[PDB]
Amino acid sequence: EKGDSNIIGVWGQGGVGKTTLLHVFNNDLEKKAHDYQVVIFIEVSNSEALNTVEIQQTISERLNLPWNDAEPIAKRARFLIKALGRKRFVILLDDVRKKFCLEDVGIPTPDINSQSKLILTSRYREVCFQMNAQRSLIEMQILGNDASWELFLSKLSTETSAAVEPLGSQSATREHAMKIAQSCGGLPLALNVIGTAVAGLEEGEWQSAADAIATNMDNIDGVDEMFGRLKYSFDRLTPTQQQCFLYCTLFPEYGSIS
Amino acid sequence: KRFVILLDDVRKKFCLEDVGIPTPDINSQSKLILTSRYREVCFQMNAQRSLIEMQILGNDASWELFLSKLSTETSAAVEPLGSQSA
Amino acid sequence: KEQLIGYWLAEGLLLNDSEKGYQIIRSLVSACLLQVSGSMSSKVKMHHVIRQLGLWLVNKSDTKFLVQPGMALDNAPSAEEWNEATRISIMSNNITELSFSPKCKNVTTLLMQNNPNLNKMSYGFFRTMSSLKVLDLSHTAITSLPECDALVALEHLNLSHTHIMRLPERLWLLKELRHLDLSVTVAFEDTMNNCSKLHKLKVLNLFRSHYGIRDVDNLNLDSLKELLFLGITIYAEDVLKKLNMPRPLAKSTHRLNLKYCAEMQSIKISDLSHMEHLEELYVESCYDLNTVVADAELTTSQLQFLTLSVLPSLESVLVAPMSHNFQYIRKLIISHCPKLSNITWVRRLQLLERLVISHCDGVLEIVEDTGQSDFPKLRLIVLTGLKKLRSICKAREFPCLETLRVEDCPNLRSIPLSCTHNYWKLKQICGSVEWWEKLQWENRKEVACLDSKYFIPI
Ligand SMILES: Nc1ncnc2c1ncn2[C@@H]1O[C@H](COP(=O)(O)OP(=O)(O)OP(=O)(O)O)[C@@H](O)[C@H]1O
Repeated sequence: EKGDSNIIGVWGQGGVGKTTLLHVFNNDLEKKAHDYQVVIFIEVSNSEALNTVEIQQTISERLNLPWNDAEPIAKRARFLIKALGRKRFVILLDDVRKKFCLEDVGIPTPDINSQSKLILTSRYREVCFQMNAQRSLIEMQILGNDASWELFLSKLSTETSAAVEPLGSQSATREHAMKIAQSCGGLPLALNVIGTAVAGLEEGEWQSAADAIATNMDNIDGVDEMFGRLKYSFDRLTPTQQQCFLYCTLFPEYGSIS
Repeated sequence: KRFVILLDDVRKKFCLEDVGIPTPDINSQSKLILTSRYREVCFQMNAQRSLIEMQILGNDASWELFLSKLSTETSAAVEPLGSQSA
Repeated sequence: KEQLIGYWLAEGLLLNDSEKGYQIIRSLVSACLLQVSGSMSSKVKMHHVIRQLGLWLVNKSDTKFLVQPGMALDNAPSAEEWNEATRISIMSNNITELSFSPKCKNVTTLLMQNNPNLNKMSYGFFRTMSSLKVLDLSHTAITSLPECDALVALEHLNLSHTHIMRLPERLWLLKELRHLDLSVTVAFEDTMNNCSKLHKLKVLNLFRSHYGIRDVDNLNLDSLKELLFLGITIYAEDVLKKLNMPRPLAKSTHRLNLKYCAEMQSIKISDLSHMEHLEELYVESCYDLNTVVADAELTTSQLQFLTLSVLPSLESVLVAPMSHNFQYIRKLIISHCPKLSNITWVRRLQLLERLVISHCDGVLEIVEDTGQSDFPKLRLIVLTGLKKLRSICKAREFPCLETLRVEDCPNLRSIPLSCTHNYWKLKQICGSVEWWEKLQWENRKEVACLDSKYFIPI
């Protein structure tokens, strides 16, 4: 609302509430009163090759335009630039991974003379900077301890939740659960996967699960998809950068490196 | 609409929105019932606190079902009570 | 679960982690291939159809098994069948003697537990067992184990409940052994100073053994730095005092046993405070005992299994009221302790499930004269032969109580059972009809319902 710069970038680690933030913001735009005529949600993350046809189809569908198949891509881009130039649009680009020209796909770059705002999300500060968003950049902070604990409970069955929730009386089950939850570091994706894996845990196996999770998460079910989910941040780097990155795992846990 | 969708024998987690089924919420009156062989699949579908274990049949029900799979020629030599035969 | 994860760890299916075994068991539970079943969650059972499916898969698979457990076999299958399979299981059988020497190079797993008539086997039995990793001969009537110097891959051995006399000198030549359980051995005589010849033993167990570390002279386990689990049967004070020295071996006492102890008039958990892995505590025939001290010092160990046996001179056990080390106790058993007249501290055991008491002819009550019942997790209480036991305890809520058995307790006039509680988990009640009639009840509905639905007369 108050921002003088109309291109807003939101960045955070892999799997830390971003797309969810866009979903909640989009659903919350419904309640408030605003002068923005059209709200468009675009997922450019579907490719690193800039699948332009899909984005143009989404924009045309959300603008009530008649979609054509044989139309050349550049002509449709020009037509959409002209069309979106006559409306106040809020376009939520989701999970951009490489710089791409907004005009080439068909999205006009908003300026101070126009009332449109373009919100885009990315894992990389560099991508947000390349899109002229440098002075409206938001770092997605991870969840706090209380929010982490509240989320962790919601992924447990009532049978297991009954042995963890109670307060007043202190039992090792709650401490072990907290030790498991605090190992996730408030990352919502990690919290979801870990809680789902240990949803059906009994009272006996809290000790062993807490002992193992603190050291190796490899054996926990569903973690493979989690790592495949974020792996891409690693593969984007040149092998020198990748080798330097694994070097940082040498140092002790939860410390600090000069 | 208020829909009751009976997903049958799910074997892997799948996004309900991707196929086209909206995930029901407390603000909505729709109920989605799904079955699976695996506790993990049921937990992954945000069903952790409405989970039912399909118990096997009891002895009496087992015996009643077993008789229904026999011909009258054979059922006549098994059904009778009072007198005991091997 | 523990036996299965141990077998898997020895077999190499687990990467030196019992937690991965627990995770595999849990994954099998989630897929309904297995089922949890037992008084605790520690035990699992296999559905019959799923068992047949496993056998069908084995028959369709290349690695043939020879699985004939509990089939009432009086004669072991001929060595012809053994010669090709990879895992053999003839446990829980009734075989007497084993004569042939099979030529099985490929065998990796072998079980002979729960055979009461097995006492004699052919010598040179294990010459062909070059690929063996797991072997079990527990709950059998054998006396010695033949020459085993050819076990170049043995990792797990357990002779629990066996009348084993002496270990063979060939055992010390096996450097691949990791697990060695020798519990409930009422015929053991060999010296354990020879166990130092091993290098990579991870588990040792002499729990409730007829012979063990009687004095500090036999205490030579400090050589085995690869040990993480030790089971020790103690016969003298000096063993405990030498164990009361700071080193990882001392802290590795998960289960501790006392048998025929001399100069053990007293014992303190403060002396056991060095032990942070202590769970099981068993005392038997240690008459020299007078009193037991349970200090308020909350040692990091969480005691859950305690059992007392044959302690005529033991008078009382002091327990801290405000907080005690027994708050984690799961089961208590007291047997043959005539001079016990103070057990009231049991009322502070919130986590208590199972009780068996026999012939403790000095006890007045289990509990004599938080906002919750003292035994809400209670499941089982057993009394037998208590001449002076006036009652069990005051009326308390036992929502999960399942079984009760009392026989020959003339002084036991009343039991804490009442109709004010909810009853849907009770399954059976045992005892003598005469003592059943001799009991005094606060409501007659406690008589009719229990006597017609869950009473099993003797
Ligand atoms: N506040 C929250 N409460 C509960 N779950 C959350 C919250 N924020 C995010 N999540 C969970 O995070 C998971 C990953 O979605 P999210 O939108 O956070 O991803 P992301 O950080 O944008 O990932 P990517 O960069 O891979 O697209 C979802 O399953 C969602 O349930």
